[PDB]
Amino acid sequence: GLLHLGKGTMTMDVFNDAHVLNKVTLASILTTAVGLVSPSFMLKHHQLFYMLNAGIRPKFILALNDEGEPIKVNVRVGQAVETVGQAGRPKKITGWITQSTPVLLNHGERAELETDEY
Amino acid sequence: RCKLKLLRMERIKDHLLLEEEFVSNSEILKPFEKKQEEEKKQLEEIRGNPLSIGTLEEIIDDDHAIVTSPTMPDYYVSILSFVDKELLEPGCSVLLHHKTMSIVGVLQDDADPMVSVMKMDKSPTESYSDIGGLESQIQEIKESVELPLTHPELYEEMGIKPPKGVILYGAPGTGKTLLAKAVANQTSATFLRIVGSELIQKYLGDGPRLCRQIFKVAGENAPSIVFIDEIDAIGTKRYDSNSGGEREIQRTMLELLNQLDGFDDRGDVKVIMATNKIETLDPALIRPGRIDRKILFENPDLSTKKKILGIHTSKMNLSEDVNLETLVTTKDDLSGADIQAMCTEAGLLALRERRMQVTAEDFKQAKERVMKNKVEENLEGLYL
Amino acid sequence: YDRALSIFSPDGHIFQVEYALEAVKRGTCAVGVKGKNCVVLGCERRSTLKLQDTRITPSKVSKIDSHVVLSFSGLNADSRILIEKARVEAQSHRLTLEDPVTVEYLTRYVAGVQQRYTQSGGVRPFGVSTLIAGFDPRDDEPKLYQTEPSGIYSSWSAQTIGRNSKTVREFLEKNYDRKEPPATVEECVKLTVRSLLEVVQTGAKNIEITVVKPDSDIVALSSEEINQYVTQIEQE
Amino acid sequence: AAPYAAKLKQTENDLKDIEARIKEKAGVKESDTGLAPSHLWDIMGDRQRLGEEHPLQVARCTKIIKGKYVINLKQIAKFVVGLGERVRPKDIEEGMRVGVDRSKYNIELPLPPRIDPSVTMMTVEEKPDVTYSDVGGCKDQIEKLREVVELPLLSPERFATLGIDPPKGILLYGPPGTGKTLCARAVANRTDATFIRVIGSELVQKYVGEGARMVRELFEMARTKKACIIFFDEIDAVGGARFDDGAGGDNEVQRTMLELITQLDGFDPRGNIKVMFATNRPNTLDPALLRPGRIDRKVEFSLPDLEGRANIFRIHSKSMSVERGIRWELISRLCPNSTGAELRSVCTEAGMFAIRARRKVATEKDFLKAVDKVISGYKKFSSTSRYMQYN
Amino acid sequence: VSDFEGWGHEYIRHLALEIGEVYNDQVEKDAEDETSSDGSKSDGSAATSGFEFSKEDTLRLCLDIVPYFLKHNGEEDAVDLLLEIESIDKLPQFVDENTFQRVCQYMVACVPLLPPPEDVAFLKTAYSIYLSQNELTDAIALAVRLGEEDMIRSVFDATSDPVMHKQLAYILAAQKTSFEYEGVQDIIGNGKLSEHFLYLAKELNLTGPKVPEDIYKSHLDNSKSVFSSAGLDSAQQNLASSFVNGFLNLGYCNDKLIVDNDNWVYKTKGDGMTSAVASIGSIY
Amino acid sequence: FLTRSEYDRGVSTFSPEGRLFQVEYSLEAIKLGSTAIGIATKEGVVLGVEKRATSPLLESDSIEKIVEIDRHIGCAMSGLTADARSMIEHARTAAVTHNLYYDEDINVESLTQSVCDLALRFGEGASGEERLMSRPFGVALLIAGHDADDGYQLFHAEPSGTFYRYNAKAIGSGSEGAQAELLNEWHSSLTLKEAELLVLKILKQVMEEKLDENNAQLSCITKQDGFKIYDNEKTAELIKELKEKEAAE
Amino acid sequence: GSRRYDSRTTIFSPEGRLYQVEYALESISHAGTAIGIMASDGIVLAAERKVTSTLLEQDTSTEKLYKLNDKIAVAVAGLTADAEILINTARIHAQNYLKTYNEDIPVEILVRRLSDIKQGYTQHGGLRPFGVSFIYAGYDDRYGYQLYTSNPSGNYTGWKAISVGANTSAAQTLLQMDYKDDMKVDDAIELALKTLSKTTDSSALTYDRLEFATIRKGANDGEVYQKIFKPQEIKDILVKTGIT
Amino acid sequence: LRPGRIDRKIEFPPPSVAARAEILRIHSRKMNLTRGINLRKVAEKMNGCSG
Ligand SMILES: Nc1ncnc2c1ncn2[C@@H]1O[C@H](COP(=O)(O)OP(=O)(O)OP(=O)(O)O)[C@@H](O)[C@H]1O
Ligand SMILES: Nc1ncnc2c1ncn2[C@@H]1O[C@H](COP(=O)(O)OP(=O)(O)OP(=O)(O)O)[C@@H](O)[C@H]1O
Ligand SMILES: [Mg+2]
Ligand SMILES: [Mg+2]
Repeated sequence: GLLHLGKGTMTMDVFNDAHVLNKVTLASILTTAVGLVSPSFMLKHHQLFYMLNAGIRPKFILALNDEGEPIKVNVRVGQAVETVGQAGRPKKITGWITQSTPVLLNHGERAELETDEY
Repeated sequence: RCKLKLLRMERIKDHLLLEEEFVSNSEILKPFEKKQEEEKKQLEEIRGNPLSIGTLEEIIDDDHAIVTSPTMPDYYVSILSFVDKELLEPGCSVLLHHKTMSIVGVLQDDADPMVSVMKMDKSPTESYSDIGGLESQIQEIKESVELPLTHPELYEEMGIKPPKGVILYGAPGTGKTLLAKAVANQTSATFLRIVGSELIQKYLGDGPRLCRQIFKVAGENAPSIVFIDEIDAIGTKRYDSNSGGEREIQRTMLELLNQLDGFDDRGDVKVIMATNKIETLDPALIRPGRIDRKILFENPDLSTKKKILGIHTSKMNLSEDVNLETLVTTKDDLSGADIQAMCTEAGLLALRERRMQVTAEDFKQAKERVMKNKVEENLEGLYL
Repeated sequence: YDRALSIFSPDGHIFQVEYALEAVKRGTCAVGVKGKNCVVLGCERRSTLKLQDTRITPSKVSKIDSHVVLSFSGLNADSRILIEKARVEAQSHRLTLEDPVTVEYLTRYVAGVQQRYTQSGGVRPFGVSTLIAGFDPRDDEPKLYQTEPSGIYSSWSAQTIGRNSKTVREFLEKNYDRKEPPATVEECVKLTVRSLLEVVQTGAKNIEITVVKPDSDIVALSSEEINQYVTQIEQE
Repeated sequence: AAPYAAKLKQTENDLKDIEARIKEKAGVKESDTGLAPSHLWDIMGDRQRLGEEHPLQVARCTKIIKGKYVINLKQIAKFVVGLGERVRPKDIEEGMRVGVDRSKYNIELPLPPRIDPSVTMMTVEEKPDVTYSDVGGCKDQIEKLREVVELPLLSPERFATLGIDPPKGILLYGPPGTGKTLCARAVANRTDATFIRVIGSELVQKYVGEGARMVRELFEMARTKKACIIFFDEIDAVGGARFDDGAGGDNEVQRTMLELITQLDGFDPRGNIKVMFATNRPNTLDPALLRPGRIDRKVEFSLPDLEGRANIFRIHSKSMSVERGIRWELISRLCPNSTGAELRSVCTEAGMFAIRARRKVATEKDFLKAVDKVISGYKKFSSTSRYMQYN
Repeated sequence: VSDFEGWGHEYIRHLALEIGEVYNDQVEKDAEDETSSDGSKSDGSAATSGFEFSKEDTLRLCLDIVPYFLKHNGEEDAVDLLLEIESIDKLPQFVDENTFQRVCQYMVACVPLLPPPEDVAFLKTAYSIYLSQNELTDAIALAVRLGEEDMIRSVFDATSDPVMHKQLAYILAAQKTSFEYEGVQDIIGNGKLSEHFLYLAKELNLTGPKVPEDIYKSHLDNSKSVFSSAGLDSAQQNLASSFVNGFLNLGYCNDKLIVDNDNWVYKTKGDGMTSAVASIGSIY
Repeated sequence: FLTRSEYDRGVSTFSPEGRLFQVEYSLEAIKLGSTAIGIATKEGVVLGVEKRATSPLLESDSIEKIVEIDRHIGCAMSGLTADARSMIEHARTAAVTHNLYYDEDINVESLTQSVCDLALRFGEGASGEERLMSRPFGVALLIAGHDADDGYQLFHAEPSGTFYRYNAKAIGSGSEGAQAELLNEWHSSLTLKEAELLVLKILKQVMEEKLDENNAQLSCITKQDGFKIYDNEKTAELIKELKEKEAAE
Repeated sequence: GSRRYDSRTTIFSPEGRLYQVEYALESISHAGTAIGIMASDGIVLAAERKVTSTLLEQDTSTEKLYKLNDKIAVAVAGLTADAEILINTARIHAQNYLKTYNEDIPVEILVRRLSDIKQGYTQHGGLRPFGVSFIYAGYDDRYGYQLYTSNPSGNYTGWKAISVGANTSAAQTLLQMDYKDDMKVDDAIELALKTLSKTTDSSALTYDRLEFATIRKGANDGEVYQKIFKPQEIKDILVKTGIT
Repeated sequence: LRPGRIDRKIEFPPPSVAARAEILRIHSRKMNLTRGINLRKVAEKMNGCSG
């Protein structure tokens, strides 16, 4: 998530089980489902457990970078959304307008948000 | 620029796919396996030599059917019936046997050149934010067109039916045309586009069959978005008056009501209509629940044009001379197609020079040609 | 001729009044704001055309009495008819009732004037809208009225008509205060100049201002004056 | 320019070429149907094949001669035929299709009549489960329908005890957006009779007299069908009033208009054909397709009351997640006299405002915005006064 | 001077002479002036000063031969020559953002041109350019990519050491390490904090995956819980059913009561018991 | 729009209905009017109008729809007010003429009926008198008054040329939502203040803005004080005392 | 009857507009080019005839130039037939003003009166407008030399230099480029002839196709000399400027 | 003729007298004339209104 280019560590048990004929023993492995992504929420010194707003962009136009980067247009959404996957992966920050400055940027990363109010 | 490496990388993925594909077909596609050999053998033993295209009128549930061949004679045909008794339906193309005509098999699909006009091969090289500007009346077209395809999950929290339909209306040149083509690049679902001047025909009876068709194809593929461009064209375009006229126009409208919503319960046909004659439409057309959020577009304001003009001049050569802000000053609530015709005509000034620089002079000059269009079909000068 | 040029519409209207309103939308833009002791009418003039004599040509603000001004938007040709009728009525009042008109009475008269060419046969309405402003005599309350080709009349705190009046109207909600006008004349003037520069743009030569102060003082500020005011607004 | 453009030109054209080449070499496939639960069919499939038992030239009776028959084939070619030993003589009827031997013409197996209809098999429709409770209100206009159409299918006993002729026809009319067709989808749920649905503009063809065939045959196919209902939808075109033009092109349309009359009364009654006409307009209709003996009771469908909107909106908001303590009464009052199709859209546009605030719920606030949204567009639009006079 | 067709094709040729040469120095065994396809040397103080001088010019307005020089040498030394020039140019000659795009465009683009040993060596310099620049937010992402413990500590130190107080800096450090759900960062940062000595209770948790437990509860409350499992006794159909309940309760969900009925747990047999209790764990 | 009509080429032409189409149209222009509610009791008649602001820049205390005919007759106009401009002048003239001829107060009914004679003069030139209109008026009046021979009267004057005596009547856009309530809440045991607050009640529900004394206006006709327009302060007091009794439920 | 056939030509369009006015303006661009240039010393009115034949008499022709009074003359472009009526009405108004005040009419008053007359036809009556455009050259003591143009709507505007009829826009650009703030009557004559030379529909511009008149302050101490030239004087000044 | 749909508009005039001679000259290559005939004389006898 931090790097979409990175390969997982906890999700490798999902990857593991395809080279072997199915058995009840393999069925035991599958109860694990880790690989999870956190829902990003803005943070403060007192700990805010919700987001404020975010921008999301389905289609970039930039081919000078493999994924491009979300320009300042995105579809705006409100609080309380889990990280959006492919078909929604470029995620821009909407916090500038409330006189707050993001300290922790976003692209579609797993990372939580934190903001500073003037 | 500087994207050479990624294009080589894409190309490299292409080399590897072409390679392994080719060799896999060639000689190691091994048909020395019996589940390939034995299935084709006894399939060809009942299957022809001449395969006698027929047209299935209707079926009988005693393992028989009546076909009418385009050559002429009908036949009361049997059916070998390893082909799944109930998988074939009126309008099918069936394979008859060169001896006693039995339905050897069934062709899955066939098509018309009249649905070629409907369907599309295109993949626009413009994606959204080449519609940059008017960026809050475009949340009414990507929250009821794009989004329920992308997330039905949001509309499940609230429950009840998801959105259906839009009508776009406003001044011409304010982007209506490109709005429809921009959501279709995002969604990647069957994009049908049909002009309203082909829904108006000089022959009657085939008018309704065309209009009935669009949505029947559209429902047939599970997702589709049907762009009817110019439903303002149904009262202003008409050929002769003895096979056109009131009658032609009334019927087609009537057909569309059944199709658009009616009683068909056809597949997903998200509808987009462009129009600026919205009062030549029925009250059962502009009825709610076929239009859910309707979008009004008016001319941009001064600071909106700044958004529009910067999109258009990024593709062009620039200098420090160029000043966009004073081109905005001159125009006053005009369309973005006017702005777009200044930048297109600015390179026509550069073409005329055969000088590849674009300068503030080229943008100001084409500004005057653009304003020449507005007020010289006018002959008052000052408002009389 | 006694045949109607006015047909009743099943919509609840008369088509020609709608068409008149449109005509008035295509017209040049006028702004009216009244201070506490003044009235200010600002008007756009298209002096974009060159080699125009402007000395001999009447401004788009016409004095109808020594203390009552009329500005207009819409058909320029048509307005002159209203203007003649109104000057006439102004003298009639002094003749039979003695004491120059009051703004309200004159406004009412103009209202009836434009109304009549609706309801009568053989005539079409005027597509002209007026801003009538001024003072009553023996009084110092600025009174600013607006009449519209519907034959309906209105009082306003501030108002605007003409082309793209909506933009300036939104500006006025936000830069003029129902409770408080700008008390100095100059500040009022500059508020209206700042308003005009929204749409008028393209230099300070298309702007015209007439200012009226009670005691019958109608004066129109020349281009030089406006240049100074505008440049101040520009710097700030 | 930049020192890559000279080769970006070539690299990019290579992308375009290789996609075409991959697709071309990979090849395509087009199914020629089979079935995996079948892998042996030719143990006695060859008896249907190769050793004919036989497929047959389809014909049509033109003359019964009392004690041979005259058939004219579809290959137009006339022959004289008789009776095999799988035929019954009592079973030949005029205009019936028969199968005859492809070699020596003799009747083997008679066949259903009339191969000319093939587009009436696509207007036969299964009953959509829009449910019978789905319809708004517990108002009384749909209960009139339950007396004319629905109940004599369930119980012709009570109409036999009465002895009356049971009413068959009924007119559905009134403003759109009232769910004109939505109550007929409900009634299609309950009665479980055949529904055959017609579009009035689907009855008009390129050449005249072609639609005469259509209508006539459609009716008689419904006569054979037992316990059926024909739902005449949107027959404002064909179905309209009769008048003269003297040079028109309306005449050719009015032919099929007439064809609708001559089958309803007929020279035989409708044997359990219940008939609905759905018209947007009573403002123009035929006076013999609106004669009161063949459309028997005609029900005006109305606008919801100030109670009726509360009932509809409760069907709609009970289907939506809203947070309790709300008034369905209040929202009806705020609206003028209006449609429920607006009420179906007050919920859904209030839900788009619900997602905008990112609620899982819907509250009072977003309902208010929605009510304003629809009303304002209604004024911007036709049919805030359109009824085209009469009552 | 005034853009036209001519220089749009000619000027690429100027740059290409130097270009070709540097590439040819790896492939050939003759190497710069003994290769006669150019008859020019890439070394000296005659052409090497031409490359550098070109680089400053083409950097200011455009990006032309600048990325391209680095990779053709094959050395991290090349990337460090550019580090110096850009880090001055980071703010005044063009904005930070434009610089960030330059750096990541070099690494992501040249990946199929950078075998493992080359690729890591290039990412080190990229890390340094960010560390020079203001965004320590960019530094952490790239250091994790390298995977070196040293650099993780270095970005953490950059916020920690300057301030003698908790300031935004310590909240931000804890977040930067929090992101990895691998948690290699988490262990490292927890013990730097004990050394620095501020509040332990908030900081160590926040670096760790503890606070991520807390927000999952806030999200669960909105989500809800659903149970739709089957259940029939005695066969592989019973074994299936009891596993299914946890498969519907993946992630933290609330199903306390269903677990409390130990009946069905025992009615699975053999290995089935093992997998039955295992699916109970996924509820929490 | 463009509702199907066989006749719009005459202004006096039939109409397979059997009635005039233009008159019909006229009554469909009273449904856009700003709501005027009028409660008639046996103790006075109360006329309430929503003044209808359209901008906060618009001064709405210098516009009003209450128009005095004479001391003992008041009138409220709803619909198209440019037409009412003419009609109200005519009515004032008529009243003054009666007092010239007879030194007497004019009957409320006689006056209403005179203005109905005015309404029916549309035409191209027909019956014994000259048509000086060409299209009918699209404005309806609530003429309230008191005469000493029948007491308090409230009349609804139509652009048709027809007049109905009402005991309470609402016109305007919100006229149906008001009249439903009139049918239930009205009786003949009301008092003046009870009817006054009833008006403010039903005006609340047809309020499209908010109720206060800056978009709402009351006026009364009483026998021994004549026609009196309530100033804004007094109106405010009544609105607040409504809010007191609204929070007592 | 008669309402049947009534066309209703004084109603608005959906534009708020009058087709008849537009159509009249359209038909005047079929009529000749008339030009007025104001010098600081006088006014030049230069009009190009529409018809020219070697059988046409052009020696009694004043088809375009008319004296309204011996201070104010006009150049006429459009329908001649309608224009004639307005011309005699204008003269009558001039003499009326002179009658009741015994003092010559300002240019203001006359231009406006005519504008009102045109306005009446568009305003009511069901009539078509008078399709004429006037360029007024006048001298009064209050504003001095005055140049005016008025159009079939019944609207007037003052100008420093103006062209009406055919190729309005072209001649206007020309006049922009070649105008001086103060000029002589000779300089003005030169500019006028030149502008008509570059806008004339026949390859050559000739005296027999020119109507040419001035009002000049040659006459001194507050007298103005009108001159309606002879074609033989137009000939000579046409050779002066070197066209022929 | 709406914005951005049409961007070059080519008006064609009737022929000049130099252009009208040029069309005549093409035609004379098909024919066999006599020497001493001027086609600039012919183009002046004509005036045309079209090609
Ligand atoms: N608001 C806008 N933002 C960005 N680009 C715009 C905008 N408006 C217009 N354009 C540009 O102008 C173009 C011409 O527009 P198009 O031809 O799609 O306009 P239109 O409104 O559809 O025209 P019509 O009125 O003829 O239907 C578009 O292709 C688009 O790139
Ligand atoms: N009475 C009702 N109760 C509940 N929902 C209704 C009702 N009437 C209409 N609807 C809703 O509105 C939707 C559309 O209405 P419908 O298409 O049935 O209109 P119609 O009456 O057939 O009009 P027309 O045929 O003239 O277009 C239905 O699918 C349903 O969701
Ligand atoms: Mg388009
Ligand atoms: Mg229907």
